[PDB]
Amino acid sequence: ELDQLRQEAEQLKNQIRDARKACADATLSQITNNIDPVGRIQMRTRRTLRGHLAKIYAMHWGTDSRLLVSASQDGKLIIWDSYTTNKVHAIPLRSSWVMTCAYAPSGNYVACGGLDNICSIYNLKTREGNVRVSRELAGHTGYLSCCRFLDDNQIVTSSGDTTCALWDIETGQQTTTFTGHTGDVMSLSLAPDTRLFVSGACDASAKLWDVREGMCRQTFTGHESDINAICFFPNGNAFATGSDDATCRLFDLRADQELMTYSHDNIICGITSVSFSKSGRLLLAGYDDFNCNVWDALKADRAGVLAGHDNRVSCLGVTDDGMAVATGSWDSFLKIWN
Amino acid sequence: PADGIHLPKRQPGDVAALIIYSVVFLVGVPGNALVVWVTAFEARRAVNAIWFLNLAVADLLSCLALPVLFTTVLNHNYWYFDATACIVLPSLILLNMYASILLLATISADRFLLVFKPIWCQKVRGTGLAWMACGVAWVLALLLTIPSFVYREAYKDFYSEHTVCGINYGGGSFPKEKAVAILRLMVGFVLPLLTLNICYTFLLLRTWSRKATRSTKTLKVVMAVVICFFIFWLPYQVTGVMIAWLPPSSPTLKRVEKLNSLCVSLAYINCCVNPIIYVMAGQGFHGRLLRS
Amino acid sequence: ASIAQARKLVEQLKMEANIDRIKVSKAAADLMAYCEAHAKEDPLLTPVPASENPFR
Amino acid sequence: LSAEERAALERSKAIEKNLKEDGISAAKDVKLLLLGADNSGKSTIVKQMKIGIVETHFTFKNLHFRLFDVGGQRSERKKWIHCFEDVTAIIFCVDLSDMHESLMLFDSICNNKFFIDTSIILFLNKKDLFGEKIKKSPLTICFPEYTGPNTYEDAAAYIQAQFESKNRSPNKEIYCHMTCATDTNNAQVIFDAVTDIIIANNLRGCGLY
Amino acid sequence: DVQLVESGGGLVQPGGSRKLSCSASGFAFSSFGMHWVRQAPEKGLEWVAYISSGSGTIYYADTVKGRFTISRDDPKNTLFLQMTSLRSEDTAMYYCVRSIYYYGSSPFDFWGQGTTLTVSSDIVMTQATSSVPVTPGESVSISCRSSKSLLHSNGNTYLYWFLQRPGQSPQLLIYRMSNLASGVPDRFSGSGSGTAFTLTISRLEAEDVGVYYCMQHLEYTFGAGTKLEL
Amino acid sequence: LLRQKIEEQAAKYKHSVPKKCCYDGARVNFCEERVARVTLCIRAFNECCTIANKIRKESPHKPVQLG
Repeated sequence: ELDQLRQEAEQLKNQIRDARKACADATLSQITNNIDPVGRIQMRTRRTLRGHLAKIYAMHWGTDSRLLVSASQDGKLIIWDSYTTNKVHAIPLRSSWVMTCAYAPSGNYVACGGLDNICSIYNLKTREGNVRVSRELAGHTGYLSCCRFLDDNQIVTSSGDTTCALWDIETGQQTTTFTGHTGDVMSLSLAPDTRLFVSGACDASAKLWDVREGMCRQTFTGHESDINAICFFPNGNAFATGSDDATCRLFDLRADQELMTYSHDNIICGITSVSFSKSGRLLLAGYDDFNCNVWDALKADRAGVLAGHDNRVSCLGVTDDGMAVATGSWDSFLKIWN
Repeated sequence: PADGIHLPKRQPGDVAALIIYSVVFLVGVPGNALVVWVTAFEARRAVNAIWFLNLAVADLLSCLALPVLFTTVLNHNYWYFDATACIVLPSLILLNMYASILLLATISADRFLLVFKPIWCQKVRGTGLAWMACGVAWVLALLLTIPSFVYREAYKDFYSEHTVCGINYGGGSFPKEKAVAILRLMVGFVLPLLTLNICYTFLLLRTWSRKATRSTKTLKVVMAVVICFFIFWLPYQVTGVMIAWLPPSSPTLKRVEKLNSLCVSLAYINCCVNPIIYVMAGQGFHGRLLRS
Repeated sequence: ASIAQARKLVEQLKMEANIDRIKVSKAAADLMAYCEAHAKEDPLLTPVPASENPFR
Repeated sequence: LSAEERAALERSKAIEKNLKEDGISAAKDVKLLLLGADNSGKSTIVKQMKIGIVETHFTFKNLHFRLFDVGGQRSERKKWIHCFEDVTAIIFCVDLSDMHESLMLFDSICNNKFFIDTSIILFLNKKDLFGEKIKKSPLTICFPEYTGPNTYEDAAAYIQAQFESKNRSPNKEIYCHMTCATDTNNAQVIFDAVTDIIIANNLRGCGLY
Repeated sequence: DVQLVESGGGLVQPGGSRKLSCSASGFAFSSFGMHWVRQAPEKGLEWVAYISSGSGTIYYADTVKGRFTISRDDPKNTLFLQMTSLRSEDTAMYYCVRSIYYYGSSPFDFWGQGTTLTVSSDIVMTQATSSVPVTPGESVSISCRSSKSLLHSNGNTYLYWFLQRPGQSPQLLIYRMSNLASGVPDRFSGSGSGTAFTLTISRLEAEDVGVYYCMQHLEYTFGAGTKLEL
Repeated sequence: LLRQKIEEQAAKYKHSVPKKCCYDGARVNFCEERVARVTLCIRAFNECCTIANKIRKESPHKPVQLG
């Protein structure tokens, strides 16, 4: 009985692999071969956002493209006016072990969580004028590795217990749990059209979920080590991954297979964060060796380097207007680059 | 003729301390300036950098003043500046030097208290208290340089080509020059030296006891600072004693007159080495100047 | 139970096996088309001038 | 020149003042990461010490101790252990009556790249009932390699030596102590260890070490 | 809920002194830079004083500088105005007003009940008419202009709109000429071109009739106040 | 105070060479070490420079070399 369906698991895996090789009539590097390189990406830190007293783990831009968030080991979740460096709020956490944070697409709320196995939603636009914890989203059995807002009432999260979950903030309950990673989940993001999302895990597999039904549509397994960072491509047809194997990899959802791997022989440390530029031409990757490298995504030609941190660059984000990239680090300072 | 005989003067070896002045002038001001910057407000947000910011500011100010001494010694003791400079520049040099000495002494006391009162530090440890201690050091240095402001003056007589920025003590029978000398010897040098010894010796006797605080660098750095402080400041201070307590009917003052300048230059060697101990003993600093 | 979990695995693998797939040349053309269609609207790929730069 | 946004700038400075105040308050506390096997006494140490991730705190000789029992995370340790980089010390403890899982975990902890310089306050717990064990089931039952007598002191010392043999870097110290389950002196052991650590860190800051 | 409630009104002789106190409750008082503004018993609004959060900055109107002084007792959530050497021009009803300043905030976003005090280079705001009749269900346009352009170099233009229903304290409608205040129905919209401004009302409701004041915030002055009539 | 003694004594020199070298006798060299031979002079220059040495030795002003 069970041996037969183990053999059937092998057979289905071979069917999937044969289909994937059947569709592999080209490799992205040889169809983009005629494209000119993007050139040198020269950039300078236009702001240094001092104020944290310990490791910065996560930051996230506001959709207004000017405000900003920062969660840190210092116990403060503080949000910035990136144009002026002014700290428009400073929020004390109930627990200081926060690994992730997110700014709501409207700006009315900001979320945060970590080793406390809880996602905390903070109401910023309060009548009393202060910032209040509006609900504690409890129910994960592992550290909250990542989180992102769908809308002011729906938030999806990635946990260190190998599950993602989508929450109803009004009731504070999981509307849909996404079981199916064998390792624990690390990073998460949303399709620009918002109907489906991908999640990376330590079993080196990234896979696509639909938010409504909760079924996995495809799984991607080209990595040799745990995947630390995930990011959808600006058009929702592809996504990029960062891993401890020191490579970033690009996957397309209708191709269902790896389109490119980003590597250079000198880099021997894992990626902690990743993002694209507004056009998707640049893949900006944050590495443990104290710098970010910007990859010509259509070429895998490394176009520039954002050096300037005294500790691991822990998080990375690009403004929704595409003007700037913010890099957070274990050095306790963000920097904003143009 | 203008005079019966003219001469370029002998320029004895003790008067030829120009090389010591020049070495300090060239190698210290850049080191002092960079150690001031890398410990300024951006780094001064941490308490432990305040002491060395203050010490490097005093040292840098002393080394930036150095050219007046250089030009006057190579000008064979002649002071070609106005008296308003005579009454302030030497006074500021003395203020800077005694501020550096007293900052070293209070640094010794601080590094003692970080070892013998470690849990009482971290309770009443902060930027404000560090600045208060530095201010006490500066104020005491100002007190010791008061008799530099109110008694220095320039003079000459019948010689058109010379003028010396000396000290005048015309007045009552009280020894107005030796009374200043004793106060300096006590609180500008001997009590600072006693402080260095009594603080660092106890610091070693404590730190080498527990095996977790023990280190050869702990011994070597304090050995260096204490011994070089002694070696380079003692000749100046002993010459300062004997230039006052010898009778003006000179039994041996002929050697003292020339040796005083060389002793001042040796004192400047301490200024030179103060930044070096900090940058060499630091727990990094290879790229901190640019990482600031 | 132990075979139920593997039954779920094979079920989801069938769901993935039956999915549609386009030739990766088409997907590469899609990505290239989107990158070229936004080459004139990306501040990072083409440095936005100093007068329009919000941070400079 | 700013418009009435000078009020926002003033708010920013007011924020910064309380960030600085809270930072000075937080640097005034000592952090201990607490580790060990299940039922080994991780909780018992603080239960005798007057009190997801669970932080535990108590004051002693004017130090404020915060002990984090991160062992509750049944998840990938390599992906969150770096949260505790820059704790003051590790309070690793083991139950003598148990074993080899403790040694494996101790080997992993001592030689982690994050804890390269972080000293370990190793507690050998249950030292009382370990006597009842050793008097009836010699240590060869757990270390067949034990070429020594079934005497109490040598057996305990052999276990201690086997734990300390996992230490591959000279630059850290292991403050091994035995807890005996009546305790009431564990706080003093931790205090002496953190006193040495605080002094050492002061010397690092001064360039003395 | 949020309250700013003042006390200490009454009669006084000219040349006397009196102190009025504002007891804030229901909101994080320490974080708000409260205000004080006043209304002559048959005239419009005018600005009196401003004490910031943490008391780091206080300003006054020139006609009151040196004679009044305002203080904030944060541990008691109480705001004070000590008025000394009163003059006949100082009789009015004084409103305790809320404010908090950060990017995207709404200053002047709440007002107290107010108390009566009765005694025995600036940018000036102008409004085109003192009153106009209206009917429910219609649409109307309020307008006012300023002697200097309120469009600041950063792109914001600092103009506010308030509506005092008869017998009620004012309420914020619009801030920086376009942002509708939280709680005001979307009947209201604002627009302008730096020097000239307007407030547009669509589908007017019978509960909307009152006086409309616009107020500049570019530098430390209300308009005269146009009054709608059913 | 007593600066006039130099001229008071130099007035005794009735010839230009003695007078000039006597006037030059007042000088700040830090008599034998400065005039081993004259350049009529020495008979007056010796006394003038000796007087200058005594007068200066009595002064309360010290040429200390700064620092």
